[PDB]
Amino acid sequence: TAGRVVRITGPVVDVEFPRGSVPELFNALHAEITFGALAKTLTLEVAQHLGDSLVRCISMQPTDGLVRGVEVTDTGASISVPVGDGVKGHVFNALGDCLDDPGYGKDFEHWSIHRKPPAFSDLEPRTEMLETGLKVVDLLTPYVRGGKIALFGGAGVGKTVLIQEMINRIARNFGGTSVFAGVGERTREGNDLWVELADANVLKDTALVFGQMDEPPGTRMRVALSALTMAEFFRDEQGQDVLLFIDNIFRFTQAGSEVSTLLGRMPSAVGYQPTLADEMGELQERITSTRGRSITSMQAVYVPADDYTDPAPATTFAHLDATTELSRAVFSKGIFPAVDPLASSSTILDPAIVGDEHYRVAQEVIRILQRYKDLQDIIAILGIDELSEEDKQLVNRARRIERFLSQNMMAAEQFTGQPGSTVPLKETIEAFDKLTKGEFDHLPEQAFFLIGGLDDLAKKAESL
Amino acid sequence: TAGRVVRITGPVVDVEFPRGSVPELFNALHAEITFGALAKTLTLEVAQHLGDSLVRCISMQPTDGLVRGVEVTDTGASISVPVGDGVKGHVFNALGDCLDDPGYGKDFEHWSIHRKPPAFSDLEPRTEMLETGLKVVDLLTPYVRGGKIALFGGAGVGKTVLIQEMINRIARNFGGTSVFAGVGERTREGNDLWVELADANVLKDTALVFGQMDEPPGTRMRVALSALTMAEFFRDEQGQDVLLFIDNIFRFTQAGSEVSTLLGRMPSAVGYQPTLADEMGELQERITSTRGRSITSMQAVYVPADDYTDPAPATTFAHLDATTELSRAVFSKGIFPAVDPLASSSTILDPAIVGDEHYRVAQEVIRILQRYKDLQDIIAILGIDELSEEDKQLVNRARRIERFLSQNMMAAEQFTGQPGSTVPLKETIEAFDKLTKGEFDHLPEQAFFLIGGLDDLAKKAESL
Amino acid sequence: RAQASGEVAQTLTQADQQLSAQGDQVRSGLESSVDGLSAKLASRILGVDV
Amino acid sequence: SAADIEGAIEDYVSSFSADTEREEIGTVIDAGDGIAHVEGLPSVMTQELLEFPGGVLGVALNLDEHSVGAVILGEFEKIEEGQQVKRTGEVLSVPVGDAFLGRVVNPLGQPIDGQGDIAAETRRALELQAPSVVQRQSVSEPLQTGIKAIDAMTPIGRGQRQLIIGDRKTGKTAVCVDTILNQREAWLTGDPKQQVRCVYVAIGQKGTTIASVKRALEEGGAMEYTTIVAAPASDAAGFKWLAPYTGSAIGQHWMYNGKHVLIVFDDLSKQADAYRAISLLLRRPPGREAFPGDVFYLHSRLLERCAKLSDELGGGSMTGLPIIETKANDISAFIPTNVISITDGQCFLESDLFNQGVRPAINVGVSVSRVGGAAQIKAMKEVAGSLRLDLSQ
Amino acid sequence: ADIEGAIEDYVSSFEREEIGTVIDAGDGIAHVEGLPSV
Amino acid sequence: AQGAQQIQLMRQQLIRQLRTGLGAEAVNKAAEIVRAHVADPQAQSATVDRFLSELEQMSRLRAASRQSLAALVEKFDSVAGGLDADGLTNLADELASVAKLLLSETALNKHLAEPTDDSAPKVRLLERLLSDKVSATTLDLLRTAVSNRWSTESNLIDAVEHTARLALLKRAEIAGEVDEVEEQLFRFGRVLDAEPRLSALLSDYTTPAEGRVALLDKALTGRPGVNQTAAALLSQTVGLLRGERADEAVIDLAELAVSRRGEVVAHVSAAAELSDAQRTRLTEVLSRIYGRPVSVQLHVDPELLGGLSITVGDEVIDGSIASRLAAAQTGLP
Ligand SMILES: Nc1ncnc2c1ncn2[C@@H]1O[C@H](COP(=O)(O)OP(=O)(O)OP(=O)(O)O)[C@@H](O)[C@H]1O
Ligand SMILES: Nc1ncnc2c1ncn2[C@@H]1O[C@H](COP(=O)(O)OP(=O)(O)OP(=O)(O)O)[C@@H](O)[C@H]1O
Ligand SMILES: [Mg+2]
Ligand SMILES: [Mg+2]
Repeated sequence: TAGRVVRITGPVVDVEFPRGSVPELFNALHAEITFGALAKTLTLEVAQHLGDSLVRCISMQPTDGLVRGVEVTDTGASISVPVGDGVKGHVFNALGDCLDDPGYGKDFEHWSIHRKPPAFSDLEPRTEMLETGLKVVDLLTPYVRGGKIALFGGAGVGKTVLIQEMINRIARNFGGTSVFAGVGERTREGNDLWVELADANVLKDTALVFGQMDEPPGTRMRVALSALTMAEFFRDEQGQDVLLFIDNIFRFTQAGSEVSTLLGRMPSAVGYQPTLADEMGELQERITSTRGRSITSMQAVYVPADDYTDPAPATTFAHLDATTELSRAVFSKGIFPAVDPLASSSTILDPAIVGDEHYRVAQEVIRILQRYKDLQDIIAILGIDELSEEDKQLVNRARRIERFLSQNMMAAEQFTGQPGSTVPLKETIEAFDKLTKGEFDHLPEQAFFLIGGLDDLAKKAESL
Repeated sequence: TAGRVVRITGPVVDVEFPRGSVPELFNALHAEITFGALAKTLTLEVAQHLGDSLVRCISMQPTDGLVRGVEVTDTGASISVPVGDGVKGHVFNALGDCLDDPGYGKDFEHWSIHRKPPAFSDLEPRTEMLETGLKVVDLLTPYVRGGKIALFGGAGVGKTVLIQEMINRIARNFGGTSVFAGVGERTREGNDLWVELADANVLKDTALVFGQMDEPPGTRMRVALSALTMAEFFRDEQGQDVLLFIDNIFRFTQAGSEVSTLLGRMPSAVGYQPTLADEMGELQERITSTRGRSITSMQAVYVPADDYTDPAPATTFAHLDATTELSRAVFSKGIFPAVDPLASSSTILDPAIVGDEHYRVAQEVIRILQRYKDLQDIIAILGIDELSEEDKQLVNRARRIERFLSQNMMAAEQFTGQPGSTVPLKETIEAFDKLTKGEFDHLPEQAFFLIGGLDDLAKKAESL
Repeated sequence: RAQASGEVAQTLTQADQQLSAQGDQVRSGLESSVDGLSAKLASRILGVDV
Repeated sequence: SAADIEGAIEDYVSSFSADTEREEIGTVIDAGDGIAHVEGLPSVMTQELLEFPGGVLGVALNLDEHSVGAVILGEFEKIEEGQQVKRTGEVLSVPVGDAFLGRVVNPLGQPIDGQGDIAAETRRALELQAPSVVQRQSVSEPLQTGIKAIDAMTPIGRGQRQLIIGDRKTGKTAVCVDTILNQREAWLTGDPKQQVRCVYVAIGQKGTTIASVKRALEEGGAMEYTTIVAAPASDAAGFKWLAPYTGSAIGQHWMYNGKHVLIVFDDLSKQADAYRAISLLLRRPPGREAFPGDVFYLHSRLLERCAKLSDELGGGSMTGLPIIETKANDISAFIPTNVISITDGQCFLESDLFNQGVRPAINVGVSVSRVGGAAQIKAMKEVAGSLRLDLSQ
Repeated sequence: ADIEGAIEDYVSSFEREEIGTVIDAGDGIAHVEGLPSV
Repeated sequence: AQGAQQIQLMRQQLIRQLRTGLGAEAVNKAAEIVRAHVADPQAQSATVDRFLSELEQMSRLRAASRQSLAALVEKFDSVAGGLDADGLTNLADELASVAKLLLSETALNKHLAEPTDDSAPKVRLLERLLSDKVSATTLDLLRTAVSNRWSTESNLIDAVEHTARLALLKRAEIAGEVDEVEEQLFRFGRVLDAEPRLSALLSDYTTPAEGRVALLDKALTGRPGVNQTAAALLSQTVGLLRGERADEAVIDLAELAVSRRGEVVAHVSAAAELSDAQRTRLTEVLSRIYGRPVSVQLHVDPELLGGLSITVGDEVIDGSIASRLAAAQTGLP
């Protein structure tokens, strides 16, 4: 008993089976493309049952070369990926086939990439800060150990640079296991990450899964799940502290959109699939961390059209503990790494967790920046000289704070030439407290740009 | 044998033929309307093959009165228009039937309105400047002889008046022939142009093809091709230099949109036909001038709702050697020809073509006007008083430059009664060099309205 | 540069004239074979001697 | 001059053959606007080339139970119902080889410059997979554009994908043609490791503009090593959709033989429009802005094939300079942001800066090159390490 | 004539238990043929 | 250097122009030569025999409808195995009548073709409507057809029409006219392929089918030479076209007639009527290539320039001399 390709439309293939052998949903089917230049075994994932023993499947590899009526065999189980300590130090694709060493994981334990999230009874909120060394993140968007973190960004605002920096800061000294999931990102950045991890000897603790944007929608949908399955194995079957980097999670939903109309679904607002929220919720809730079992997840979320009101970013915002929101407006002002200090937020930025000093300093910084943002309209036309003396002082402090939130990051060395720098949390709090009280109003603002710390501030002030 | 009308949907008619007699695309078919005052032989143009031996066709005369099952006879050839020297001095509709003398041209040579564009090997870029006598055109948007010129503008900004001005400045003394193609402008304007050209004795050198607004969409989308076939014959068979005035190529795109809606093709971004770019390319790559034989073309382009981001203006922008974007903002100020100096551009405004001095003066004028545009919000709120002295001087001479770009067009005499001027290119360059150097910044702003020249500028300065 | 362009134009025109004349010459040579070439092609399409 | 005039005909006649074989032929049942539905062809592959009788080619996009929805690649005026459609037996593919240097070709690879046929070395499928993560190496060899702003603030390296994005008449094609022209000094070296070959893909451009670009390249000597894959605006939506892929295939052939290529796509915005037209004519329901859901894929599938191959694969590279036309200076639109996220940098040419006298008109703040210093020589990196951020500030 | 009456009788014919069958299933929705009294 | 390259390009342009002219002249002369050669009858027969020597060395129903139609034809075999000529004629006529009823009463068909599992209500409806009007065998066939589920309502009409055709086909087979019916159906197939206007007139199912069958009788099936079984088949098909074109319907009916006997029709185009020797050679070689007995339908097409071409299903073997001439002409470098 085997199927037969009836209708092919881009990445969506309809397959007819005998009435008694219709495969279940999310099963993996294998067709064959025999044309020499594109010959391959084509993995289809059953996405719908549409009656008369016809199923509709989303192809993982490109369907170019597929012929109507070609036999389609049923695996009887969903797409499965290798799991274990073996997958560490290796690169896989969405399907679980190894890239840097073909035929490597063919005999490891295999888990289906589809599973229900942990029971609500097993969820425990995380309230432990994760010190990054970045001033803006540590002060206004403090990350959570075991929680979920996001880098929201428009197109080309430095999401990949900042997530590579985050790998450099969190994963180097991490005693656990890392999993990086390239979900429709740029392949060049993936290769740079791979070589960087190999050079720093972090590769042996990291398993990479790539579904880069050259791949069709099916892989861009299932690569996130494939990497998350390794993350879940490490969380559950080994109790290891896990890091789970994903870049870019939006490519997941976007991929579903590309096949959304071919699957027969009426499009929702802004052309997205109606199941946007449900699919993203399943994937995101699989990433949570149960009690006594930690997955520190960090997801780069692309914001289409630089519009934070777009359905995908808006739906993703509810799934995150900390959200570093990168904006093109800040990036245009040279303030690398592009963080909007006002839009970004964190659930542990409460006085009961980060402390009274930290909370006061962060919230005064936010107050100053919001007031400066409101004043920008007045200054651009009426001029600063017509502002209040208090408002003028606040504007100077706000410019200095905006420029001090910039940092010379390790991953950005090839953007600035200068080497990276790390600012301890206490030093960040002290420096921004002083800035907010005006203890550095005498220094030129350019002295605060890309320095990373008070010693660097003094050195650059001397240089000016 | 003949066919039968099977469906009628506005100006679109589906006709069923026997198996072996299905007409080719773009063939002309003749149906009959026999009801009283609407009786007529109805010309259909095959637009699609629907299968089952049906062809879906575009009616050139309104279908009102057509009956299902009426016999349709295919002529075996596409719609053909008369061509020859005898075509000049006479008025034609899209179908080639003369209006000045109804029986005229039936014995001439007939050319299909549909033909392949000139081969790529026959094309070469034109770079000779066509001096018109208008200051803004000769300075900031030099027109190209043998090239493609466009005049964009919303409703009531001066497209047709500038078209008449250019007919008066270019076509009046032109050695070769001229073709004016109405493509959906007023019949009143067509009659006005006919009488003006007869009065100016330019009619004998020009052929007029109209197909105006009241015509159905098929006529309004094939009249451009009919006039263009006439111009192509003059270009190729007679070796003449040809002017080709089109008012309005937007109405060709809009007729295409209406037909596409009726043909059942899914709509594009803003309701336009999905084949918008394809249709416009088919039309406008024929207007190009091959190597040894020039066809100057000047087109009015209606931008709907003053929206220059509309798909039709945006599509046509890529096809034009020189653009003159008339703006509502400039028109409301009374600065005729209402050209927006910053949005308008020409391909031959290159120092290697127009010279160092002309290029330098044009770029200085554009710099001044762009800086004036940048200061626009500040000027709106607080006025020139709050500007810096450099910016204050720049704004003064920017206002004077903008008003000096206005000219008393010879076609405007019918409105303001003032006779029209013509400023030679050297005088325009000198005058604008002096303006940008501030040599006239002591004269009142009013001296520069609609004056057209330096001597006239001095005379009006004396008057004030 | 103008002198170089002028001499290039001169040599281009001279070469054009020479090549046109030489092609007019080789036309007779081509016509000398046209018949045998056509016969061979006809035989090839038929699969047997023409 | 030579006996080749008769020798070539003699060789063709002697070697000519039309041995019969089973053709597996279908019949057109519906045609119009560049789309044709073909009944039959049971064994047609997806994206297969179908031969219509007039020598016209189409690509089998849709494969339904009833018919095959193909996009006519060329003149569709000669396609009519009942017409007889042969399958080519080869997935969508184009000829490739060194013979394409100095030639202007259709997206199908057949020439349109009026010169002779192109002696293609072989045929490359347009949809071959891009180099994987383990097949690339970091972008480290600069590609000198000759423009101070780009080579200083937004350096372009070999293997990089730099987006030139901006409104009408902001200097985009000027930047790309200057980049192509600046490679003549490298071409004259005769060293494949230094030579940079170029492929200028013209999409939806009027023929006279492509002729102007070709004349600019000839007057600069760049047509000795530059190919033009021209899909003029007159050509149907199929060619405007296929031209970037044909250019990418021609470039990839050299890329995989250890040679460095530079690909200009002028404009990818006009490819998106053509793909929208094709998808709507095929009656795929559209997404946002009436574009197909696959419009992102369209570009990624293309741009991601520009890569710096590893030494094990020959060390070749392909640099992409996609060009995007923004409407009303809105870099935040759909297709602009898609390409910005697919590429390794931007050169946002603004009309405001262009008028202010800043030529090439790079908005320093928005523009960026994510390769950065790695795509600069050490002298330039030392002299201009912080130049872009300094100018933004 | 009798066509309408027989059709109505058949329609009316459509305490036994009612069990339907899933014919379509995709994206959280399942179409169930049968179950006339649902 | 640019000028040197320009003159080199001019030289190559002249060389290519000379080659193009020479090749065009040579190909035109070769076309004249081959046209002259093909004119000889013996030469044309030689070309055909050479092509045969070259050869010598070489549905629209989804799963539910497919299975249900297979079961219906199986039961039709089981029931009509013991039928008679008059009984088969009555079965065909009543199946055509109920097909007409279902086509005209769209609501009745829609209710009858309900895919639900409970077949008993549908059988009861079929009884109440039609039991007193028809014979037992046709009623049993229709009851089984309605009992099985169909992917679409139209599939029920398709199946009853298919069984109606099979009734007449078995009638012909019992009478021994299996070859005559096939060939003579092909005769009308070709006749309706010509005079295409007529094919449209028959295809009109909006007008009452009585007029269509009357037209067919007046034009085609009223002549004495028409086989009775094939005339009944043509009348039955024209009375149930339902949008299918008459010419296509008749050729498909002939295809069904040959398929019911295991053979597959091959359409062969030649410049002139092929002789018996090459005809039998062609049949044998085509059977060898397709692994199935074949029936060749010849078509006289002098435009082929003396070659031979074959089409079987979706496959075409093009040996026409005109095709080779076109390939040579378009193959010029
Ligand atoms: N140069 C001018 N001098 C004086 N008045 C002018 C001038 N140009 C335009 N106008 C005024 O604007 C009116 C409209 O001009 P015109 O007929 O050229 O409009 P248009 O831009 O072609 O618009 P439409 O879309 O209605 O065709 C003219 O009748 C006159 O009132
Ligand atoms: N760096 C420069 N210095 C001076 N002039 C320039 C420069 N770059 C471009 N230009 C000129 O500015 C205009 C821009 O033309 P260009 O072909 O570069 O624009 P584009 O982005 O391709 O526009 P289009 O949308 O019309 O295709 C032309 O006049 C060009 O000659
Ligand atoms: Mg007007
Ligand atoms: Mg350009």
